[PDB]
Amino acid sequence: IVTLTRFVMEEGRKARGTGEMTQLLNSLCTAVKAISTAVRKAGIAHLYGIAGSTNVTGDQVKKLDVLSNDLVINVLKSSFATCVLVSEEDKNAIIVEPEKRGKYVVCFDPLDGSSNIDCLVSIGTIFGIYRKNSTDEPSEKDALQPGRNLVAAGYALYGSATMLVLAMVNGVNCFMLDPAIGQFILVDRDVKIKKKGSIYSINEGYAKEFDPAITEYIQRKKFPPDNSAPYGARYVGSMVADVHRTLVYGGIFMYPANKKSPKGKLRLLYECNPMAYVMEKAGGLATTGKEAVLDIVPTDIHQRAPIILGSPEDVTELLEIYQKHA
Amino acid sequence: IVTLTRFVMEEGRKARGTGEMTQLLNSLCTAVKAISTAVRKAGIAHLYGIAGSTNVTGDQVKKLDVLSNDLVINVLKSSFATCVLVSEEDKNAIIVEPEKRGKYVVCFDPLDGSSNIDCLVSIGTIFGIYRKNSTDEPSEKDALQPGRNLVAAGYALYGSATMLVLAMVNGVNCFMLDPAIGQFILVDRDVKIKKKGSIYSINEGYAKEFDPAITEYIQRKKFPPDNSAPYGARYVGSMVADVHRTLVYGGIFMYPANKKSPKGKLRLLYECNPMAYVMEKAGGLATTGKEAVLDIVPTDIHQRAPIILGSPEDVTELLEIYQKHA
Amino acid sequence: IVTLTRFVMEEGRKARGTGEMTQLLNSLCTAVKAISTAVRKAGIAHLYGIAGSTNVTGDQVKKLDVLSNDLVINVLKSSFATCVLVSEEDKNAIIVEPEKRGKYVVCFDPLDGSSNIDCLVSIGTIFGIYRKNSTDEPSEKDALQPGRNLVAAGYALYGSATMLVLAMVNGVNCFMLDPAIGQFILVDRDVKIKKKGSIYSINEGYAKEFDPAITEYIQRKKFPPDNSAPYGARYVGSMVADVHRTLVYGGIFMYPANKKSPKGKLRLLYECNPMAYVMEKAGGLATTGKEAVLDIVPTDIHQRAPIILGSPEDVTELLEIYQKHA
Amino acid sequence: IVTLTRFVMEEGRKARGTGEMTQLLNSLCTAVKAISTAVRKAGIAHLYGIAGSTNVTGDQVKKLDVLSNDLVINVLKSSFATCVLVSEEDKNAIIVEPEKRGKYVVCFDPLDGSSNIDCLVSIGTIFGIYRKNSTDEPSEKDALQPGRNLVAAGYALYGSATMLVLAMVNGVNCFMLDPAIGQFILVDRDVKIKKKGSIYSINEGYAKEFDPAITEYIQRKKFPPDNSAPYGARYVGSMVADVHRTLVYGGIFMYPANKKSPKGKLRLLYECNPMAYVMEKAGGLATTGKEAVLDIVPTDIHQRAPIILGSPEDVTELLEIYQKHA
Ligand SMILES: O=P(O)(O)OC[C@H]1O[C@](O)(CO)[C@@H](O)[C@@H]1O
Ligand SMILES: O=P(O)(O)OC[C@H]1O[C@](O)(CO)[C@@H](O)[C@@H]1O
Ligand SMILES: O=P(O)(O)OC[C@H]1O[C@](O)(CO)[C@@H](O)[C@@H]1O
Ligand SMILES: O=P(O)(O)OC[C@H]1O[C@](O)(CO)[C@@H](O)[C@@H]1O
Ligand SMILES: [Zn+2]
Ligand SMILES: [Zn+2]
Ligand SMILES: [Zn+2]
Ligand SMILES: [Zn+2]
Ligand SMILES: [Zn+2]
Ligand SMILES: [Zn+2]
Ligand SMILES: [Zn+2]
Ligand SMILES: [Zn+2]
Repeated sequence: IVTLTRFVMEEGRKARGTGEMTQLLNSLCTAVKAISTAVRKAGIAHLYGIAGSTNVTGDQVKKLDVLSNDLVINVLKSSFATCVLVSEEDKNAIIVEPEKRGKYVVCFDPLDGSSNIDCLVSIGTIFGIYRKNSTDEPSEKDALQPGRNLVAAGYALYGSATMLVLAMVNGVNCFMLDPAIGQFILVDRDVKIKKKGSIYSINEGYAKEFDPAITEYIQRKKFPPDNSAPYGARYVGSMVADVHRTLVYGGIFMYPANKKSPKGKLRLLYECNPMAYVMEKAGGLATTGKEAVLDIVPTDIHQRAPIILGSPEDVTELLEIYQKHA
Repeated sequence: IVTLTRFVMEEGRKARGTGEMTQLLNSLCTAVKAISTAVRKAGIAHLYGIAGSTNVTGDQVKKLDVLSNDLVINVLKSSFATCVLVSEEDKNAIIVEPEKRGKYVVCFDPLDGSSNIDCLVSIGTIFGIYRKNSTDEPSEKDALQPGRNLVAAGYALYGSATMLVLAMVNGVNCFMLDPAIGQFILVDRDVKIKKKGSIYSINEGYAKEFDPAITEYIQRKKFPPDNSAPYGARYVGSMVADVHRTLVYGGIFMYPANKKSPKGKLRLLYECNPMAYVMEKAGGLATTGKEAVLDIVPTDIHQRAPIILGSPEDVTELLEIYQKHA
Repeated sequence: IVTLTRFVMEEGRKARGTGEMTQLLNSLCTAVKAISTAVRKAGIAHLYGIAGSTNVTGDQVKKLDVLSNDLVINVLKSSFATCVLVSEEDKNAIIVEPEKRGKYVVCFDPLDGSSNIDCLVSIGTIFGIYRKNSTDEPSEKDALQPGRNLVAAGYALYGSATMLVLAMVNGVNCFMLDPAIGQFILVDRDVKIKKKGSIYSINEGYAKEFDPAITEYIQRKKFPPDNSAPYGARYVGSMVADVHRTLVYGGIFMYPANKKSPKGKLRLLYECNPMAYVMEKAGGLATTGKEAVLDIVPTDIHQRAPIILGSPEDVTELLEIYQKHA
Repeated sequence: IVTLTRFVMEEGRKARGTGEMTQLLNSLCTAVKAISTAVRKAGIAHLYGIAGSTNVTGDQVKKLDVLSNDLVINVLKSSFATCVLVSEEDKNAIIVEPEKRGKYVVCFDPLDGSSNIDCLVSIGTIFGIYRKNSTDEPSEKDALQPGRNLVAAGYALYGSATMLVLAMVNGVNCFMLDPAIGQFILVDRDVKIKKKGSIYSINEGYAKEFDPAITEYIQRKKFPPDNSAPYGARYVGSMVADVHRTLVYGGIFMYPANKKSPKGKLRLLYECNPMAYVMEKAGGLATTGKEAVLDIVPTDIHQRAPIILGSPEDVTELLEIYQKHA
């Protein structure tokens, strides 16, 4: 019934927009349609393997990884709606050549879950969008706002299906890519997380590194003091994959700070913030254990943050723990 | 270059076959092409949710689950190459009406990873093929052979891509579904597992239930006595998804017997055996901790078995443990 | 490189639009993507045959015919950019419910070449767009403008490929539907017809009915007085199919008035006008033999007109004839 | 329900075959799936234009033209079922390297309707299959049998849909390519032509060249002596396109010998014969005006023949004429 496109134009309808969210969100979707198409044949298309570079916070790039990044860069650029761009894959913020400038700052991870791709696990793209608040001719700093300054954010999941999750001030709506007519059709609106979940999602290979709170927490899920059944475990390795399952089934997802990394592994700008925004607009929470992610004022574009997101009841149970040990 | 179809005809070429493996494997592939197509649009196609029944060893069925089962049943039937069929989803072995009979017994899980489908995690189909050894007019018992009596087995993965993994006496070759021309094109031959892995794959939500061996083992991966780095964890929830990653990256996958279930959860006939066969033909191992899976003589079609499969070095490390506690 | 969508937004960029051409043209394209998808499987989709009705100027409807009509009606409606709609398939002009009204009047033949569909010949969709010029609350009459009052017009060809031909004041640009990513990509801009052609395109089954001018003309192509080689003949039966070939190869297309029908067979509003507009914006001509089609002021929405369009040199040769006999 | 593949295996079922028709017909279909995929995006895929060569009886080649030819050559080769191949596009018969030899001689036009492709008119592939009758180690001459020596023949139509028409001793069955699952599904069996048609299909641009019979005939369709309505005309320019329409709607198709070319334009081996075979197995006729096409014993592989095929009532009306003038 309702295409993605219709939905934004209608929303913008009564928000009395000028509509350059619309071009922008429309310029994104095609990329999403392009990334995904390639991914589904990434094997015959000889894309699995590596290009040859280390990402800014130290990851090994793959041909795909560049492909989608360029593409997204290009379509945002030509959308006429963005002035500053931040990407997984570039040292430095991209500024947009004035003829094409717009009021928008789009942070993004073009293809997250790098590990997963050879083993054909689900992969996704992540974005977050802010309004420039500045008189100042546009600069890198226009990206350094807290997550609470988002006007729109979500992600694409190239799983068993392709899906576009979008969060906007009004709430969360999922669309699913129809491969046949290549159009994003709306499958769930306006989504909400369970108050409490049955699943826990973390890499326990760092058991030796976790702090006492995470350690106590994880053990509470395996040995419930109430004697209820213990949460199931699930950890795919693709953040977008897990977030999503957390989102639809409820429960928790944790990429906590370990001993090794003061602030966790996941990038604040284009990974942690978007997912938190969604989570909060779905009615869940997103904490580091100490602060709301959404409130952190970034200083480095490429900066990391520990992240705990999920059904609030669960996210609180932990916070409570962290507080107990504070 | 080489279609799936070419590959089997060529293999059968020098094996001096009559060729009804070929029809049979060809009658499978289309189903695989049909299951997958549907899965990628399972949302617009209103397939997510439930039909209304409990599978034989107690699972909740979904519309999809039936769809693919019928389809596979139908295409095997019409292949002219099979006499007895065993399915996840039927109490009783299917016998084939004589005009359509063949020398083949095909066990199979039409769509495994039931949980995953709503959250768009990877899903797959699993099969194993035996030759009837019997004068006797065909019966259910023709399925009760050990796994070592397999002539062919593998699985389909509807992940970020669609992939057909096939194991035959000669070894393991992966094909990848080209969505465009709808043909299974060959991506890896003839595959082999690492002697040793870096990843561990189990549901630790049953920590309280595991036996001491699994318990000691899991802890060895988190706290290496050698002081090496601890294995990463990964558990998607779809056996085919994990097996595959284990297969391509190496490491271990465990669905061990717990306190609750004497023999684990995974069905011997159409889940455990195929994956073991592949694993062994890839050069890995597949144990219960006490016996080779391949050697177990089944008595109940629908029977379960604990299963530990993977890079041999890892699979042995555990066996050694289990032996220590024997 | 350039999507259809980009192209219109850019054009509208410097035309200083409000942009509701854009939604409108974007709301069209999806239909085009939807009509076409269905057509390519119209056989397995059991769409070939008939629904059960006679179109306003006396044609037999087919399930498809309705399908695409509804769809186009729906997407234009929801575009927010149109007040009055005229369709092959409705007695009466459609007015749009005010909340959804726009400044646009779109005439259209949802699926032309009805005959062709069972035999899998090329089929197409045709449209023309006018601006309402009226204070008056919108009515049927808003459609009765001459063709010269068009702001945009073109057609879709579901041939061996799918193609979107668009004519706008600035000229003619062809896009081709990429089945893979389902996006209209630009293949030719900004198109032009040969001054003179080598092909003639008419139904000679009405030889007995044609007027002396057409009769003399057709014979001149078969027996050139200059002793040059005689034009090749080509007549597919789908106007959009022939127009297009005329457009790319050059030459002439004729659906002249016969003895039987004072004014030919082809509908002025949503067949003759669009094709003339394109033809003129491609630099060709479009005559009845007596008047420019573009200048005819219509009185009946569903009214017909004889039409002769093509490379001008050829279109003139005829006019000259018609004049000689005037 | 029934895939193409099922259908041949079943037919071969009771014909007590060894089954290498089956591989062969299966090795064809994929090509058909490959040719077609490319054609639908021949524009974005930059395939429209020319490679640079003149075909054996004097046609200008295009990149596509080679592409599909190679492909078909390759898949037939690897089918293991063919010893001698004849193609539009090669001076000389192809012999097959013994390891891959089969009992089959396949004549074929890889992509017919060359003209049409830029204007996106329908295009097709044409084939005919004979059994080698020779002790003699295989040579070019194995192709020089009359059309009556065909075991199987038909064509592919990349029209608005993709369609596989197949004629076998038993009759005519049409399958239609499902783009989605990329499988040839059966749409009509076992087809038959009208005893009499309402349409005539010829290039009247050669009016000046036609013989008196064709001339009188064409005029009879425009001026019926019975005073019935005159046949409609239709001529697309792609033989496969017209044949097909003739096949489904009935009527006549003519590529008669003209003054200029003693024997017409269409190649006997891989154009005229297949279409005649189909026509006769559909219950229609296929004449030169003097002889059955099927009975002509060829001497040159690349040789042409005039061809008149269609509903028999119509095809006879003409013969009668030709006889009257004999
Ligand atoms: O394997 P690890 O250490 O758990 O990290 C994987 C994480 O990294 C990412 O691939 C991005 O770095 C996430 O999608 C995923 O959660
Ligand atoms: O959630 P659990 O208890 O780990 O079980 C999930 C397992 O069950 C299956 O869905 C089949 O039962 C496997 O694919 C998967 O490994
Ligand atoms: O078969 P006829 O009489 O030439 O009419 C066919 C014409 O009618 C249409 O199908 C629309 O009526 C045109 O596309 C086509 O040119
Ligand atoms: O344009 P002409 O001279 O009628 O020839 C076109 C004929 O040639 C072919 O393209 C093959 O030569 C046929 O498909 C078609 O009927
Ligand atoms: Zn990334
Ligand atoms: Zn990432
Ligand atoms: Zn199952
Ligand atoms: Zn299962
Ligand atoms: Zn119409
Ligand atoms: Zn029409
Ligand atoms: Zn050809
Ligand atoms: Zn040809």
